[PDB]
Amino acid sequence: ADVQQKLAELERQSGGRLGVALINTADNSQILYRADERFAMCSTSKVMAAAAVLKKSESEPNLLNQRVEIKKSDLVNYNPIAEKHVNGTMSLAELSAAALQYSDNVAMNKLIAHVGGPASVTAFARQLGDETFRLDRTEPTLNTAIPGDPRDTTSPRAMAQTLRNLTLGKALGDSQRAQLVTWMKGNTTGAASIQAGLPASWVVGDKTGSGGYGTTNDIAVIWPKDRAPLILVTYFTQPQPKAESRRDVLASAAKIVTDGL
Ligand SMILES: *[B@-]1(O)O[C@@H](C#N)c2ccccc21
Ligand SMILES: [Cl-]
Ligand code: NA
Ligand code: NA
Repeated sequence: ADVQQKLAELERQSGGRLGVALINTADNSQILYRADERFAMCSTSKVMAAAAVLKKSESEPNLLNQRVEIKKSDLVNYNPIAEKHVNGTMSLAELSAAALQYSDNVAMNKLIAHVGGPASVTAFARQLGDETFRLDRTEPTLNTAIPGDPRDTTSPRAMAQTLRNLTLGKALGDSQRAQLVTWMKGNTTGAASIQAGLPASWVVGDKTGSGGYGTTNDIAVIWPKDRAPLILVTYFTQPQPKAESRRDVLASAAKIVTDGL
């Protein structure tokens, strides 16, 4: 309401297109802004790839220990962990951690490959009840974020509801859900995004995304002090192909929607 006016002003100031969905699990309420529009997920899609592997591991519990070769031919444009393991192997657990905690693009590609490709990550989403998410490309091209292009997009509403299912619901088994949350709480890449708009005492598990057109995203499960958890998706994209990242916009959106909680 007033929060709606504040998000609209933030969007206006920012010069881009802002998408927000907050779920407050205390009362099952939502704050939504462009929450049914599509946005390029960029690296926030790494959550869904890792979750698809975790789901597969429920019925193949040795899956996370399976070794995957890292070759020079696997390197792409952002390989902080994988580059250190070239000519060796990483387990699917290590690749999941690398994708979620360091945003490693080789790791993402290995997760995608294992489950069967981008369309298999999408099928996992569908099987959960998310009929909006679509993963269509591998790294690095899934981050082009061209205006009007539906590839590799979802909506804030759908991603918030799915993140809630994965982290606070029981889409995943007890061990797998705990593992996803632990991985997201150990993210090294999120302190300037949603977390920067929340009090220091609050605990956050998040995954950021960056891409073309200044696309700057974050999805988070939040444990506020002495309150039930929140789910927050903040997606942002800009009109210029070479626009700079705007993590401050995500921090501001997070501050706006959590004011009073
Ligand atoms: B994600 O959008 O893809 C990676 C690249 N390039 C990356 C690095 C750091 C944060 C988010 C992402
Ligand atoms: Cl504080
Ligand atoms: Na989604
Ligand atoms: Na964050």
